[PDB]
Amino acid sequence: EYIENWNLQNRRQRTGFTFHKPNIFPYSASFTLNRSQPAHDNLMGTMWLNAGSEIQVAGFDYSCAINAPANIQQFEHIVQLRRVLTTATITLLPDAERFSFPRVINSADGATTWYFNPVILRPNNVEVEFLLNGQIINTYQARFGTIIARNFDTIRLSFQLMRPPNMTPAVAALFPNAQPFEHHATVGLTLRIESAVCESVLADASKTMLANVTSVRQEYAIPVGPVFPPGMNWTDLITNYSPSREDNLQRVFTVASIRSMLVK
Amino acid sequence: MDVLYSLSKTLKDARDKIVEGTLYSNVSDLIQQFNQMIITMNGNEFQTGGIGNLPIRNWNFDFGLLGTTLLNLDANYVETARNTIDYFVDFVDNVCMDEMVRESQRNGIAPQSDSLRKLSGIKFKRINFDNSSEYIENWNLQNRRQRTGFTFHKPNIFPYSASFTLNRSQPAHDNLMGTMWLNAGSEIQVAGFDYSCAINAPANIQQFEHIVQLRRVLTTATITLLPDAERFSFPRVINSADGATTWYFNPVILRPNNVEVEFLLNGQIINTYQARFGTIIARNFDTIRLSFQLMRPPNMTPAVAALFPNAQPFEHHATVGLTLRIESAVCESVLADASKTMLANVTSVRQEYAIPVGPVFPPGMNWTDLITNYSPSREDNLQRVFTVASIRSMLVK
Amino acid sequence: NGQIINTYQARFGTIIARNFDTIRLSFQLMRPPNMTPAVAALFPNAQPFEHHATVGLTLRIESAVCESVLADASKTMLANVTSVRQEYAIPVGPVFPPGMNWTDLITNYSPSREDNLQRVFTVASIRSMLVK
Amino acid sequence: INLPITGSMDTAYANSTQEETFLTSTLCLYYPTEAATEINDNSWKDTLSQLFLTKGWPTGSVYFKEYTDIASFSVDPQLYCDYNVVLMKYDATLQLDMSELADLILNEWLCNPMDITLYYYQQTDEANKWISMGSSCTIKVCPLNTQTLGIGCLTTDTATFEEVATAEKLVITDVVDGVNHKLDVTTATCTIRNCKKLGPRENVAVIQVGGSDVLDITADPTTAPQTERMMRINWKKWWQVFYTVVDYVNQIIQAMSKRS
Amino acid sequence: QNYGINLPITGSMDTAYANSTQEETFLTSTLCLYYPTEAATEINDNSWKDTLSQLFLTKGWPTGSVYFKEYTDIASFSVDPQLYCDYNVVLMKYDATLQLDMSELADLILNEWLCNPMDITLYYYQQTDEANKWISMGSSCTIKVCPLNTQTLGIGCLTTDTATFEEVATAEKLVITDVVDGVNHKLDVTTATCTIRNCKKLGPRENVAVIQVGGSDVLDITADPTTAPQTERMMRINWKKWWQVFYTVVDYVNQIIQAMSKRSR
Amino acid sequence: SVGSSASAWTDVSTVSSISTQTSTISRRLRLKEMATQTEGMNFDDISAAVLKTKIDRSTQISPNTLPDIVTEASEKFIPNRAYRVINNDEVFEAGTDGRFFAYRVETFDEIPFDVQKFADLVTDSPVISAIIDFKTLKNLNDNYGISRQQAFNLLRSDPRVLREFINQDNPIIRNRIEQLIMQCRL
Ligand SMILES: *[C@@H]1O[C@H](CO)[C@@H](O)[C@H](O)[C@H]1NC(C)=O
Ligand SMILES: *[C@@H]1O[C@H](CO)[C@@H](O)[C@H](O)[C@H]1NC(C)=O
Ligand SMILES: [Ca+2]
Ligand SMILES: [Ca+2]
Ligand SMILES: [Ca+2]
Ligand SMILES: [Ca+2]
Ligand SMILES: [Ca+2]
Ligand SMILES: [Ca+2]
Repeated sequence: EYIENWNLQNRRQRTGFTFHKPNIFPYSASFTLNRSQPAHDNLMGTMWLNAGSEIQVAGFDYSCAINAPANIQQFEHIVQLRRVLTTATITLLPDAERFSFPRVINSADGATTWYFNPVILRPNNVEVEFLLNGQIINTYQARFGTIIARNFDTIRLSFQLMRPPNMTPAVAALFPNAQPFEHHATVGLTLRIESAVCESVLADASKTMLANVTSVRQEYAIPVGPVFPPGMNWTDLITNYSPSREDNLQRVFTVASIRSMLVK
Repeated sequence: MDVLYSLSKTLKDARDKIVEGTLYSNVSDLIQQFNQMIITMNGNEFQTGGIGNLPIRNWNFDFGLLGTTLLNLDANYVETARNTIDYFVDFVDNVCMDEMVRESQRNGIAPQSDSLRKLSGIKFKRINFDNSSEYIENWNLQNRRQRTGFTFHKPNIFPYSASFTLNRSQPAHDNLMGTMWLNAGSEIQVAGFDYSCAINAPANIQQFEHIVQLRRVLTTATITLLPDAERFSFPRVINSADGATTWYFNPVILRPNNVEVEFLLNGQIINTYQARFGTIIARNFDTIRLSFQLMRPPNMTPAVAALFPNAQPFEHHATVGLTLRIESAVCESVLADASKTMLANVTSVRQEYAIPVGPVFPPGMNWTDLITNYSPSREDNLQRVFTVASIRSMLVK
Repeated sequence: NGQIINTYQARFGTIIARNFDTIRLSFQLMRPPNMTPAVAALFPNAQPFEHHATVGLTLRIESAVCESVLADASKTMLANVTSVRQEYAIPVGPVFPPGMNWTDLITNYSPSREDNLQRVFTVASIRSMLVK
Repeated sequence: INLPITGSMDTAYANSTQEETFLTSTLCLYYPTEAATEINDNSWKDTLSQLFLTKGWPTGSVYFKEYTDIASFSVDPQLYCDYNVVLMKYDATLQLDMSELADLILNEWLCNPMDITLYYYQQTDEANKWISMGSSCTIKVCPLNTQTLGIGCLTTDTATFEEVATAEKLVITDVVDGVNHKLDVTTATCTIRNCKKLGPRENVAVIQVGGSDVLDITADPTTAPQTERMMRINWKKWWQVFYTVVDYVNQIIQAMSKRS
Repeated sequence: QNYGINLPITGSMDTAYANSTQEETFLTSTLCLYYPTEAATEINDNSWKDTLSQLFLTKGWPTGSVYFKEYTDIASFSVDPQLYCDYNVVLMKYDATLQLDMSELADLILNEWLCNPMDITLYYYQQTDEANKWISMGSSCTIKVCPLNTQTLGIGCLTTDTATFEEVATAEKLVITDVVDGVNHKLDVTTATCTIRNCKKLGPRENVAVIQVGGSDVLDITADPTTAPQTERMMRINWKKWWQVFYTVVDYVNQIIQAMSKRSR
Repeated sequence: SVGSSASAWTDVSTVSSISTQTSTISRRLRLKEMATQTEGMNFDDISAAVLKTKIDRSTQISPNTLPDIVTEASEKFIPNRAYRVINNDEVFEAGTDGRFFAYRVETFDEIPFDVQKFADLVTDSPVISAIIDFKTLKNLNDNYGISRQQAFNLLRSDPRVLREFINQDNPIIRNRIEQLIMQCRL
């Protein structure tokens, strides 16, 4: 595959590398508060972990959308990939897990901390849009499970938190009309890119090319060069995936595959 | 179809083997096969398209063979072979795209995309080179009926079902007992919850059972069975059976005692595992029966005794979970996976060329509603389109 | 790519840039310490502030050399292409936006777009070599 | 409902049953005579009804039922409405009496009769209790041993018994569960019933007008709970209390659920 | 330095925790205790304020940062309070007969109110949500209200005969009135002695902290009867003297300032 | 600490995180100057020189106000400054303003910045002042292209080569120096 795509590139043609659980998302674990306070007691925002092949996002409102119009609060998460993907098989589920239990987080400036006691609800009016150059390509309304994306450099996950109009006593005793708000309503989404295809080269959970490269460099104590970052950390190497880095990465991955064909 | 796979495989091996400087001793057979392919194609006129946005293309073949005089290959040969291969490549690609978009209940195995009905004739039998791939092998085996099999990594055999079942309910939803489950792709995460923690039940035990009934039998499945299902172990606000009201769910996770997994095949037990967690095996199974027990801890500390009182308020609800992933498996029929792209190729071709919904496949080819009713017509059409998709992928990634 | 190539401090007129993907302009507004009556009447220490102080900069790329294809103020390839499309009422394709608005076409200059654009520009030059 | 209900989680939440359940239901307030006294008005019921008519409740759905005192209310309470609200004055002198009233109305009891002069009764579980109502109950008990003789009491001399109740209009008696008791009661004035405590009555809402939360519904001294339909207010007038009830009736009716 | 705009913020989770802003916020802030005259009476001293300040100096609070502001009675304090410091602590004596009064005081100071005025003689007012209450301060407020119907006639009251109105407050120094929301009321008020204002309750005030020195916690901040909550800045002590109470406040001031946070507004 | 030791310096007490760590670490390097842990022009030297020049050419300077001016100067001269460390032909710069450039000695060419190495070097290895900081250094190596010895001595911030350029009237050094003065205004 690697040498075939090398030859194709030299004789320019539509290449493709097939990947299983590709590591295209750099590790980013961060929040964003569209309604903040010093005491951090009535908040609205979105938290996200984007790592490897997985995106776990969660929009939290502490007031359960009581003062919002139509008893509804919007949430949108835009992801921009550094390389186009095609024929991607995606597993989309609700109720993100790592942002669905109690938590103590810092503020933006890191000075103080705030608490987050979640109560998981379901996304309503959910809409997943896989776009390409700002134009929309694939759209999915309230479809959960195994879905497809044929060409996309951008993802738009737009969901909503809808206050349950009819509530039992035990749940009505959690979302009051006043500020204390000891239970914070959340709406989550997990999205895993199981398979994918890419014009360019990446890393996976299936192949050892990057491991071979990094191991060689760590073993023989190679100094840092003008292209690759120190230790070849995939985060800093995908966040800036410039053509020179892409070329050198394709080259070293090809020769690493060559070396693995003989000495694994 | 076999001839289509042969075309694809020899064009692949020609883009690979026929390069500058190589040695005719290594490509004599490929070259004789190429020349025979040419000799058999030349004289025929094919048509492709006529459904959706597929452009109606006409293919006319009149090429010249590849000489056998040289010893080492030069650029004046590689170039002619490349100009002869690109045409066949886009031809095979357009044929596979015209074949992934047609359906039938009447003889779904029978070739559609009439260019392929033409390549299925007897004069095109000379093109067969080797039917080695797993899909084409299983195809030939199904035609010459024999025990087939595909090897899947993390197969998508479970349709998405995220649902509950309450065996004790009240309009206030304050003393409940039931089981919740998320069956998706290759995983089953089940959780039996009692609000009382089995204070009134006999012997301080509460039974839970979850039965799954697969639509296609599996074999030599490697499974990972863990406790404490993650996604039914945090506070939740769930709906009611009819969508009228909502109820709260504040779980506190206990461990399954007397856990028992049974893998069955047409009601006959096959594999039984008692209190074994981690990696397990299932040699043949069409049904799974998980059965566990919520067991009240008789000896309790104050910090926990203060959670499970003897009266109704019950602000903490005892839970017992189980996660079950199918890491690998072997199946006589064709499914979707996490490693292979054929389903995505099919769905992407259809989303691109705007194919109307046919009488067989659901709208948008949603795997959930496609595996929920896995009729033999759907299975045949799915095997056909997945086979030609693999074929297409062997050329154009 | 965040790496620095050229820097110019307090230079004006004609300047050069051998390779770059990013521009960073940094200037200052410095209150005049010595101030005549007229200017002091415009810059008081009070909030009304009827005259707002500005500091400007113009920067024009008169010439350049790019590994990829673009448009200019000299060559008519984009004009030939867009004129052909507008004349023969071509539907909107899966790649180029409607009307080939260069703003929406350069704002997202993905390699597929770059390839198709090089192709159409090349045939447009081939055509203008015969009929301008 | 002990049947195998099944559902899903992708189903959409439907529109609000409120503003239809209000039309197809009824509400009943239970206020003390001190309220009408301090008010000194006659059309205050029609006033409150015309007010509830804004919040949605129609005219013939709201009802008011006066009661002179907590004990005269605890004497055979008859709560038959699709939604019940009970405003309750706080009094340390009436702490146990109003906690018994709470444990009686808020919870659902299955009450069998009891014949004392012919049978000897016992408790089985921690939910079996003996509730006595009437003008003035004087209850004495003698626990018995294996051989139907008394422990620290004589089966004949009633003066040897243990006095658990002394002129209470309502009593709820819990004794040691697993022993046979012989009782002496004033059956002419007070009737006693062997009741089993079932799940809670989700139709009534108690509102402690005054002091801190003291109601210990549960007889076991470990829970000490405070449910959703047990409210507290601080008061200096009654018009403000009724206006608060009116303005926040929908929360009360979200905390209660539709007994039918 | 934008003002009056609410912008999305952003951060991360791999950012480390900074240092303890205590021992600097003390120096750069101010603290104000509000004690009742019974405390000073029982103490029977005149150097106790300087003593407490010299004690605080060992906790980090400098000399000219702490202030003690006396109030004779709960109701007198309730009459037009003005809490203007950077950290306020209030020591509230318990009294069953003052329960609603010292609940209204708490609901007034703990929370932050956006207040507009009221001209009874001209307009007929109504509440829109569960937060638009009517707070009346003064020496002796005697309030009466008549709700009106669609055609601006009275409901069980006569717009002319003031005596037919429904008295909800009798000679109180502070009243917080919530009435039925969605109807037009007409009021009678002793405006010569009491001023009433239509105030919408905003989010809480994190600058003040009430401390019930005596009995059980009774304060019902939320006017609605269902919730009846208890916040972090609503504390409780049991007392037999006052020196012990002030020593306790001093020794656990850092816990109090952790329970409190400077005002957003 | 960032890694590989915490002696005292690598204490991140608190844009990118590398920038923040480098600023937090470089605001301590102001104390390396008054430890004999320097090799070059030792920026506080320039601060003191400017102070002497001003208190000698001023008229309003009283013996009562020179105290607390010798402190305000030392504290508010060059608040945003930069330092560098050299290790086997690899130079790692850093500044309190959150900038960080890694490059080579002979052919000035940026390189990815290596935290967990810059820290272990700035701990022990001698640290040097950034009077000739990478931006101006590269502007100079391009426009006024410089020799190996002069480049090494500009790295070490040597007065000989510095004054040589300042007498040859090199505006890429004159402007940086005048910037330093106008930052030593007070
Ligand atoms: C629910 O309310 C929405 C908005 O008012 C309306 O469009 C819809 O028809 C309603 N549905 C029902 C079942 O009442
Ligand atoms: C960090 O906090 C500790 C604990 O209060 C303190 O001892 C230390 O001095 C602080 N760090 C600095 C740089 O002040
Ligand atoms: Ca009683
Ligand atoms: Ca009992
Ligand atoms: Ca006795
Ligand atoms: Ca009052
Ligand atoms: Ca109100
Ligand atoms: Ca009246």
